[PDB]
Amino acid sequence: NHPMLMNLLK
Amino acid sequence: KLSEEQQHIIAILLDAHHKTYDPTYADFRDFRPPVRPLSMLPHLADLVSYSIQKVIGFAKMIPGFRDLTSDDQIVLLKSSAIEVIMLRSNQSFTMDDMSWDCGSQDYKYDVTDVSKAGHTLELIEPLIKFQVGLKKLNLHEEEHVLLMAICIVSPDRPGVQDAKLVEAIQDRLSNTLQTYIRCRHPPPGSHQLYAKMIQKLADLRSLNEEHSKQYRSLSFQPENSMKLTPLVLEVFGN
Ligand SMILES: [O]C(=O)[C]OC1=[C][C]=C(C2345B678B9%10%11B6%12%13B96%14B%109%15B%1172B932B437B%1285B%1363C%14%1527C2=[C][C]=C(C([O])(C(F)(F)F)C(F)(F)F)[C]=[C]2)[C]=[C]1
Repeated sequence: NHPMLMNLLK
Repeated sequence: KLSEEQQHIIAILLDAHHKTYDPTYADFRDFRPPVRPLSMLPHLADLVSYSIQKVIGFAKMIPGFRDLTSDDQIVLLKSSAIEVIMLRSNQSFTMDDMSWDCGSQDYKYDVTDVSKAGHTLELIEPLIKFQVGLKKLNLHEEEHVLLMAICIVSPDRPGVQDAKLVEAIQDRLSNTLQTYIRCRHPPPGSHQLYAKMIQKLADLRSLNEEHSKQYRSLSFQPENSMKLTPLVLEVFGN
């Protein structure tokens, strides 16, 4: 759903 | 009145802002170049996408933020992204000519540049009035970074699941801000400063609403959506 937001949040 | 925990929170937020806001604007050379329709859309879309990454870095350092679920962190950042970007850009806004001065003539943005990205006076007029009113507040940097954190962690964002936890994190930040104004901001600048700052958050919610309206009309044209970035499409919508 939001893979780029999740990567930046990790 | 300012406890050591409250002083701890201010120190972290000041450091987080300094690690995510480059006052030299060096990275602006990596963007697609500005051209002065919608000639400014490639450059300003690259600017917003760049700033989204900085807003994410700042949010990760807010005390309590990483106690939320990833679903709650995503919805808070999706909803607040454009508001925090407008708030952060007050650091580059200048009253001398009502523009965002980012180091050079190539990276000075006036109202006509924003309209050359697809936006209308419906947004640009309240936006400029927001920048002027915020400048008139003459915030301490301590208050500027607290407002950024309070804006991100708001329990009434759409899609929030653990609003009780979001509310608890915000309350700890709001009490830090109210106590900071009380003990460190002298009168007459102190007068109703907390209420004036929450009014700016209300101004940002309205600006968020108008931006989303104009974004959807913009991105509905495939030739326009072609000029955006993949992160902008993920955050603001496809
Ligand atoms: O912060 C600093 O001091 C220096 O860095 C920055 C970062 C951002 C700004 C800006 B300021 B005017 B206010 B508007 B323009 B400038 B740019 B954003 B802030 B909003 C902004 C903007 C552009 C493009 C879109 C757009 O809607 C469009 F489609 F491209 F038009 C999308 F990008 F969101 F999609 C939305 C908003 C200024 C300085």
